[PDB]
Amino acid sequence: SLLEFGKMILEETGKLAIPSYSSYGCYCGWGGKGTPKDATDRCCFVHDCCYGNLPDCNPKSDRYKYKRVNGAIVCEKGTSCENRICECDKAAAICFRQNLNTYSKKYMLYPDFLCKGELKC
Ligand SMILES: O=c1ccc2ccccc2o1
Repeated sequence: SLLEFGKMILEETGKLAIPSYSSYGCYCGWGGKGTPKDATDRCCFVHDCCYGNLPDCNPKSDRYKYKRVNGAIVCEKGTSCENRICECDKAAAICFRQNLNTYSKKYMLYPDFLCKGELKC
């Protein structure tokens, strides 16, 4: 759920999901359309696509458990949906950590109309 995901984000990046990643670019927070604005926005695009592969699951509210072995995020086994949502989130968190050096504040509260172009998953 958005509860575990936000906790991963904070531990990885040191930033708070809201509002650091809830209104960033074209895909972080609104789901959305357009061409990802940067690496971090690409993390969100892929994350959205990951959730998109789980039609019969509920990522926002289904809670899962995860632990950290040597700092590494480890998804604990739960239901099938829980295992897969965790992996989707785990990947986004790492992706965010990997692109921290490039995170830009000019993309916060990005206006919707500036999100143009297309990109399928
Ligand atoms: O798209 C979202 C995702 C999570 C969330 C949590 C609190 C308030 C607003 C939110 O919007």
